[PDB]
Amino acid sequence: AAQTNAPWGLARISSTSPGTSTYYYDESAGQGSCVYVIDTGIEASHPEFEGRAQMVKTYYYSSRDGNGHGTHCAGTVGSRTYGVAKKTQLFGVKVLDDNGSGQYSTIIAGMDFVASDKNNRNCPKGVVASLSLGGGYSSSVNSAAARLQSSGVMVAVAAGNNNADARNYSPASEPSVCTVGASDRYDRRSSFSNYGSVLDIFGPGTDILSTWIGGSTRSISGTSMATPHVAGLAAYLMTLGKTTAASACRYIADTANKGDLSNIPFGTVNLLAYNNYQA
Ligand SMILES: [Ca+2]
Ligand SMILES: [Ca+2]
Repeated sequence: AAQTNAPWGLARISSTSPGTSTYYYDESAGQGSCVYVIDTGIEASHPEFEGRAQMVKTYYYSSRDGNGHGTHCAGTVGSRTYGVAKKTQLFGVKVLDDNGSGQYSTIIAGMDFVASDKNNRNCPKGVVASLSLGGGYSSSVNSAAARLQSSGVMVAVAAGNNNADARNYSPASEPSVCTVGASDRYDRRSSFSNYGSVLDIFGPGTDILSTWIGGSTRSISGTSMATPHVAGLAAYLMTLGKTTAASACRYIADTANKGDLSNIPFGTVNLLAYNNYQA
């Protein structure tokens, strides 16, 4: 399949080179996979989700995404137009309030929730969790992300937007999950992207067009935007049977575009998520 005039990030993950416009992807499109978007919620009624999104848990008064961030991330995972895995099932877990903030205890509870809830869902091709959030280092947050990964979920987490070593941020610093840095359309590390040895992979994160609340769309930037590219890619690859939740991060790193990025500090991987699609 080929989506013409795709958002640059989708084109980028299906190209060895920057600057293309078509997103090439296998038509399976993550069908049969599930991605939990642990964030401010998902506006599941957005037409771009095609009924494939649903809220499954909120830690606030409403399950509504009153912010947009979660909806945006979910759209990069799996919306029709803006998504990597256009046929995946999206499950929203609202751990962040409508200002985009959440207490670590709530974020931890949301991860534990996904680890259990997935056992109630039909996800024959596997389960991914996309965590476009983070704060300062917390062993308990890291442990929750590790538990979620151990439970059989492909956990992708944002490296953070501090232009600093992700070692000091969580869940970015949890080694066992897939810690995602951000790149821009010119294959530069995004100016805000964290870096460091704990990063596993980069994905498109600067000027990412996706869904927004109110049935809208907008372009925003962050490692929060790169993370769902990787989560979606994992779902897509898991549906193709190329990898499993436990190995998807390594598989994505092994199959990434290598050395394409600039402004990567020594000791940080120079790996950009790539679907290796061949028509
Ligand atoms: Ca290249
Ligand atoms: Ca890792």
